[PDB]
Amino acid sequence: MVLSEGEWQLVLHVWAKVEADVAGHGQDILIRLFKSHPETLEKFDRFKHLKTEAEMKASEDLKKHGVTVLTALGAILKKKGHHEAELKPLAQSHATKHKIPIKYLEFISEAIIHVLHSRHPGDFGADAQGAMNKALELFRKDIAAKYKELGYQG
Repeated sequence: MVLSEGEWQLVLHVWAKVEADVAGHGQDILIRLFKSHPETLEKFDRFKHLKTEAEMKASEDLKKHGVTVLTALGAILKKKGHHEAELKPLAQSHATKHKIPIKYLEFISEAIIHVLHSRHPGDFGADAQGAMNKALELFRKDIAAKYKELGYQG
């Protein structure tokens, strides 16, 4: 898995758009995730109370967590596939007591692609989508590598 420099620039260009409204993109992404995969809600102590889309839209926890997730992801994306010791740790929040399975990272990757296309169709066409798919694949591989190194089940 490798992105060209041109593909990394597509990823970073749309990420700048994300960064202009991180809370809105984070909300849209988690709502899409939980509507697509309502079974994933059970793994999250801070989200178990949220059943309906209305409840999700009004949740400060969900908005906060969206920002945390995108910020953690963004820091990885901006490394452009390179690995730095300082980013070795696995992000961890009080939202869940569990190590989240890798498959859920596949689920959220689908949601990210959907939401970016929804909000930014002009600048998120097939080329940018392919690039983001590759970047998110590398992201998931990185996380799986961390779980292996630390002894966590993914």
